[PDB]
Amino acid sequence: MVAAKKHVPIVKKRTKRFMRHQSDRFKCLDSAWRKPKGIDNRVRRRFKGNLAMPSIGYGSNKKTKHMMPSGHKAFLVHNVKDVELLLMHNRTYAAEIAHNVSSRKRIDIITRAKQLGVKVTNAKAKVTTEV
Amino acid sequence: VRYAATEIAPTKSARARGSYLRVSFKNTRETAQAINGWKLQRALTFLQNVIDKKEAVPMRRYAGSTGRTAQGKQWGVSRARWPVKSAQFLIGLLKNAEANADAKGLDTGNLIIKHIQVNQAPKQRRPYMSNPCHIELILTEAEETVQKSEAVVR
Amino acid sequence: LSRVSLARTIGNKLKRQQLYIQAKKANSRAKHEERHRRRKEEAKNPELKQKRLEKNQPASIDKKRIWDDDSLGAVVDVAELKRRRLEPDSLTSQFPNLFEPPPVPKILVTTGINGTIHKEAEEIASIFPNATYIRRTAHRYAYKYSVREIAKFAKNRGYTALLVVQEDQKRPSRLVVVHLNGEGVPPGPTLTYTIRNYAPGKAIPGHGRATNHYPELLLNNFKTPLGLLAAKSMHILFPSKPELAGRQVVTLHNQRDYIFFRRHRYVFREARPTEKNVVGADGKEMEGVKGIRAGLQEIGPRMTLKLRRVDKGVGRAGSEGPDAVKWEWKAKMEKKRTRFNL
Amino acid sequence: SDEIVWQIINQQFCAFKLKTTKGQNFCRNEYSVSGLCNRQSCPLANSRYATVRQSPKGTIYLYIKTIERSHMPSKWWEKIKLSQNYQKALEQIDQRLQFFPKFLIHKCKQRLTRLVQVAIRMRRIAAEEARLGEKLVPKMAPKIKKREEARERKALAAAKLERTIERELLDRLRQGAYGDQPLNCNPQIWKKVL
Amino acid sequence: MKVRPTVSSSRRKARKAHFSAPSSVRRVIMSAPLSKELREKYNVRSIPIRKGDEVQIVRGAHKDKEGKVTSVYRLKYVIHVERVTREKATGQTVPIGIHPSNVVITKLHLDKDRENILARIKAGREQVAKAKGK
Amino acid sequence: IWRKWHVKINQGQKRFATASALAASAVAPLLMARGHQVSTVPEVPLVVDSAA
RNA sequence: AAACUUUCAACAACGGAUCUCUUGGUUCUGGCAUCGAUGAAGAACGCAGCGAAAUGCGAUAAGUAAUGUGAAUUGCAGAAUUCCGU
RNA sequence: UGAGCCCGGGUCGAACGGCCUCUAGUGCAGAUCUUGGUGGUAGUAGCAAAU
RNA sequence: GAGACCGAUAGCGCACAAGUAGAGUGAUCGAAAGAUGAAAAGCACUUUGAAAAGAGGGUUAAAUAGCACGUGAAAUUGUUGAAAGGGAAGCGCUUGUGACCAGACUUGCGCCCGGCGGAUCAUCCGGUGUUCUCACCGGUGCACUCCGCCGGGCUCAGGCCAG
Ligand SMILES: [Zn+2]
Repeated sequence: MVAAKKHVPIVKKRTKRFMRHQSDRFKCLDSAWRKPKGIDNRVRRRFKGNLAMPSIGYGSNKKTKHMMPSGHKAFLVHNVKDVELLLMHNRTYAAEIAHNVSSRKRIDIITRAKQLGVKVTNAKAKVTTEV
Repeated sequence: VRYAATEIAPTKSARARGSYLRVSFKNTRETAQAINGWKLQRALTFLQNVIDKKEAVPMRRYAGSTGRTAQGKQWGVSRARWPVKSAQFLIGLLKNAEANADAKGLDTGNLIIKHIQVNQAPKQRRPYMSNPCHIELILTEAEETVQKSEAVVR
Repeated sequence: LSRVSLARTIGNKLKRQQLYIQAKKANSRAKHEERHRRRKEEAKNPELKQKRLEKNQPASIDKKRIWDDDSLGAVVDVAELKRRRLEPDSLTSQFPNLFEPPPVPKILVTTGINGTIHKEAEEIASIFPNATYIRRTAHRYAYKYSVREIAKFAKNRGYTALLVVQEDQKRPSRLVVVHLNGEGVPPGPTLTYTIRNYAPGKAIPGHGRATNHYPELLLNNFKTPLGLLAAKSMHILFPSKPELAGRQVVTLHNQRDYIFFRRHRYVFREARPTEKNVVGADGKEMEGVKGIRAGLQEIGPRMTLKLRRVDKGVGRAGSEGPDAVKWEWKAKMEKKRTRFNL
Repeated sequence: SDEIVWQIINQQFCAFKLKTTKGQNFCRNEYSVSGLCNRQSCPLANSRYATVRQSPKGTIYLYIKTIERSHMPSKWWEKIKLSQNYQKALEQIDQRLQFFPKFLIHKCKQRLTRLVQVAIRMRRIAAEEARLGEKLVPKMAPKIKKREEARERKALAAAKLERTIERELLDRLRQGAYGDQPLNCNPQIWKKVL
Repeated sequence: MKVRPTVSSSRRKARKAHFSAPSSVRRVIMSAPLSKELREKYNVRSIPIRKGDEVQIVRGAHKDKEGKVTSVYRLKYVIHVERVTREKATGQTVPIGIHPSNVVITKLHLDKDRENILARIKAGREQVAKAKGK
Repeated sequence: IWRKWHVKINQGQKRFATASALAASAVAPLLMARGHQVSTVPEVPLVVDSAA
């Protein structure tokens, strides 16, 4: 029994992002979603063949929210003391070393994570093996 | 994983650069694309013919309808011009690369234009504006394949 | 304008750039006129050209390299030390297995634990004749074997050296060479290199197959005692007498602590009328090889090696005594541009 | 004022809180049985509290906080050594945490269980790492990586490998390293050498 | 903490005052420590640098190097001491600038003024040491 | 400049909030929850004698 | 099949956004009261080795006297110019 | 769900981030918007003015 | 002397030659423009040729930091590579083909036997701090107890997808 905690199957209603209308045609419009406010916009009027709109019905199961495909919840660590906070939660959470953590501090985080039994999502970033 | 196609060894390639040259950018692009992938002695003789009005370069992308003649039959194009200054500036950079090859120890009869490229220069701050260009080119030797010997049984 | 910075003496941009353009135009015209005046003077009298060329010479880092004033850390020419004694014992004593004749070699190539560089490790195994590749782990959840265990295994089953190819971002990154030796002597030195620019033979334009013939070795530019250790270590891995019928050549050339590895297929052709004679070393043209060139075709991977550590046994865990490590690369021995450990 | 402390701790500020976006909050205080910030497991907002900790020497202790030694922060905790036998340590929790909230008893037993399990895991990792003989060293610094990328291009230019190989090959043709009647060269070119 | 109203704890004014100082004020800024023998001989912490002071460099890439000061370039806040030279492209050795805070004074160039300088420092160092003591 | 920078607070409310801040200082876990390293002092008000 | 056209990637350009910096501005507060016929504020002409800008100065002209400090100025050409010294 | 957020690879060189509160010159596709930069037109019109 | 102000399209028009350049008969109008590097160490020398340009070679930690100089976005452009194109492209749902890229459960505990070493084991002794009954040292040994360690044997436990 060395894995994530037993969870329900991970079901995602949608995998495609909600692209903003006319973001394909104009380079000044980002793909981040904006609600169209025109009274005759086909996306707002919900015609067929048009881009869908975000709604609360697309929301994910609460027992599966914020959960990685492995079944662990992401936990941003910055040092060794952040790893020891997952001593009681080694099967619910996984350690994510931050992008600002240096090379030698990642060594101490990786060594402590293996001892505590927590997963690391970024375990081969600035490190290499020596024989 | 995948590995990109490596560059030819610098002992086989000679480079030459021209930056901030006061020639039309569009005429240089059509002249450089005409001589791409050629032997150096072909390219030099061709450019002296464009100066002497004997041969013409094709206008494909930046093709203002200025010249149609029988000199387009060599390319299959209906648009062919005679850029004099574009040929003069490109000759001076091929002769620079041939000189760089000679100092490096290359075989000057077997150079080919492996790569040639024309980019836009900063616009000259004078309502009328010029269109200068950067030009880079790499001259490499022709590939030499040696004969493999028969495998030994053992 | 070689002694004054214009940015600190003129406080305005647009005045500074206007003066620097006027300086560049003036200096380019003044330089061109000087060389053209120098040309016709040298044409009318060719003697001052010969005087000028041997007094003006382009500087090189190789001619400016710092030596010390042989103990595996001493940056000293072993070749010059021998000539000065005429006007190495320490290396042979510390490493008696490497320095009578080596037997027929036999090479085992493995990767790191759970490697994904099998095609690259098979290309390293194809480099050395009588080399076999065995994957280290054999599936993801299997037994993790240590390099000490594999060294004992290959020693017992009659192998002569072990090569471990470490990986990073699914590219080969480190080459660990473990000398197993023979009979009762323990497993020998462990030389660890770093691979920086690996290019397979498939990606190389105008490439070729390698035949099954044994290549001759060209170990170039190896002068310090550490480099003679690296030259000798590569020599045991290759067979002593090369099969010269197949013209293949493995080249390990050192240029300022970078060992460039190439593999070619030569042909002794004549010279084309546009080709030049092969100007050899010391600036002078070579004698006896007039009009004769050696054509080359790259058949092997391009890779650059840089030696980082020499161990006494098999790795750090495997080297026991007070001299467990023999040479280590720190970045402080490259502070000066001109010092090369070689 | 145990509730009034909790309202300040929960809803104004607590220096031990770590708010994550994953639907749970964490307490960084070292004397907490669970890492989570809730009413049951906040040691500051519970005058009576218990916690299981592990010493650097390897000893596992049980800590006790009472309402009487509350104004004295240096004397907050009674430290009791827990047995190395797993069953006697579980019983030692039950006798010492008698008449406590059952949350504290149940989570101290879990904290005892995870501490012993990590210690066994710690000894199995160290035994395998000693056998494997492999350590994680940091990779190259970006300053050093830019340094040898710059000097490799200058060394590759200085090496001039193809001319160096050609010069060395024709040198060994002259000295007769290939012997009389060489297999490397055709006969009419070996005649040109002499 | 500052308490006097006539002193300003402003980064703008301080960097202005340092880089626009006249040559007399720049002299005090380019002051150097005395060596341990020289401290125990004259009871002086630090004096400004002259043109004839034998000095030892303790900071930078020219560490543990001794020499005599050749010039005091007060404009760029730097001094030139003997034999620490760097070759240009042409081979012309230009002197390398060292800050006076990166050196330590081994020998002084004494005259009447320098003795008066060092007597005034040991006057005040002893006067308050006596005042602190008794 | 005639934006209202200073605000008028009742003196009764100011004296209320000070007396509440006094009482919170006598409460032990509120000290270590603010950030103070209170793990060595032997009493939370921690009076020192005037003679010292 | 090339050319041309579209999309994407790598490298190379054009351009100066973003991040960081600030001998600048802006706003407040405090001590004090001082232009000119004894020629002001402003305008101009000159003065240096190379001075183009700016600054300083007035045929005693990048300055003289006196006082204080105590060994420079400096991008290049200075002196037998001065170092227990008006 | 989303506005958005975290990590890897490269570049890069000196400062920055989370929490809880306070504050505001705080979120852009439009305004024949302002300033800058850059296109097709187009190597076209035509060599007039300007350079 | 200061600031819960602005930080080079902002803040005075002006961080810099700024009431400057320049326009207007004149009254008046009035800009744009900061950042090499720690240090010019600002590329000596060889070599093409007429240049605000290259190829070598050197300086520097770094020159893809070379007075076009910190970082260097987008629009727009060139080369290389892949795919497509019978009078529009772009977009939504769903496959498929190819290319490149990633790597799935961290992959374990419990019994039995034998040896070895430790202790929280001896109504063993001495000491220290303390919340005054709890901890921590030092020296004893292995009758008992309990931990590890090594060498065997055994047990179950597990992640995803199918039938
Ligand atoms: Zn809490």
